[PDB]
Amino acid sequence: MRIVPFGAAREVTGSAHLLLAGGRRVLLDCGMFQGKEEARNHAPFGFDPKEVDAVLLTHAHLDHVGRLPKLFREGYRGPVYATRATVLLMEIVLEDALKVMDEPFFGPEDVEEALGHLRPLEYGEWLRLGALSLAFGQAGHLPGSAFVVAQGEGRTLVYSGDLGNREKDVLPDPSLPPLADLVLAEGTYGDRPHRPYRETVREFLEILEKTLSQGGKVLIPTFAVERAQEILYVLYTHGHRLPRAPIYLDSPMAGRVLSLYPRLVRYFSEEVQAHFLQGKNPFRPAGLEVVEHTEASKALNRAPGPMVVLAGSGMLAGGRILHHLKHGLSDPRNALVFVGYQPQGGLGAEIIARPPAVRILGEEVPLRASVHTLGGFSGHAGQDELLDWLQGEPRVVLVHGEEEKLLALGKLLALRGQEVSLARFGEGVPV
Ligand SMILES: [Zn+2]
Ligand SMILES: [Zn+2]
Repeated sequence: MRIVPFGAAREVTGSAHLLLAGGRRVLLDCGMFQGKEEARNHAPFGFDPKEVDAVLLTHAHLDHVGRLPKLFREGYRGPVYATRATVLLMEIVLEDALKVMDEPFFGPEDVEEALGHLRPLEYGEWLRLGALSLAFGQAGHLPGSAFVVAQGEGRTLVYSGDLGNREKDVLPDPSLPPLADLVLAEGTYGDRPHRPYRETVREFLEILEKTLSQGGKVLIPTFAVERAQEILYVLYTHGHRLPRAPIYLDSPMAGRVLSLYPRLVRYFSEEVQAHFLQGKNPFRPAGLEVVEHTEASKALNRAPGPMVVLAGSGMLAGGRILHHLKHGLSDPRNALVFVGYQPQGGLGAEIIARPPAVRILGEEVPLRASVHTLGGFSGHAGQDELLDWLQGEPRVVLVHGEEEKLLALGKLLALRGQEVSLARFGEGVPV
């Protein structure tokens, strides 16, 4: 048995790993490269799509499913297994990617082909392919997210997919993995733990109370698949102590994802499921408003507070959020709250450095609004959580993280007596 990394090697996007065992070839994830690596989506996979026997998707994020249409475009016509939640979320994710994408590397017929081959596989259900047995484990990273357990030829491999941050409340705690001969694992935050969730939420509420009370606007850059909804969950469960104010989910996609949530109740934490059992949707705080078009979105730029505004892009690469910032950062009564990681060198990092001004949409904008970075809202396991999840596993191969961060985690693993390496693109690892 062997596993070949075809993405996320010393980087966080492009996840796709080819499992070769028992005359079978199983692709684990098929994600697109994003940001600076975007162009790579137009390059070859590095393997023959037509020779793949099956595909398993750990979750619906674009960096895990974004190249699937390309796989079918290149001839693949086999099944694609994923939890029902992932299957449903995927359709929204792929259709959106198809419409907003700059230089397309796949067309509508490819998306249609990909969606038509999806087959539901839930946690603990075993897939039998040749002499290979595969099953999903609870990853607690997104509704329907999982890690993969593959057993065959007397060997056991575990692919972590992305692991969640157990301190949070919306998703179930990730399950521990079985003892394995090899574990292919993400190390996104291999260098450090996150700030505790509880205190992060208290701080979040204090920022909203002060800002809304003084008539200002709380601006929140956010991604649309689960982070935006988690903030809505916090607002629903704790809004009672906040001043009355409209909450604008200024993201059609986040709106579409939210409408799907009631159908995905069984995929959330027990706490969330208990709320739904009481009859009310915990993801819809009072005053919620989903903003569908540009006209109303722009209007928010000049409308006075108090108001809470959630918008993408989550890492400020573009989107409605940029217009909100352009018009909101110069007012000291406003507050900018980051609830998701901002990579070095991006606009977010630039703002976090707190310079006197920042250039947005071709204009120098004075930075007067307060700025807060709440890393405790991270949806990835922190270094401490990563170490706990990997405890007792003899061999680990790291992927999905910046080299320096994987190295930091790897150092600790080796010191703990666990064999560890940083996966190299296209280089097979024996299990
Ligand atoms: Zn990922
Ligand atoms: Zn993810």
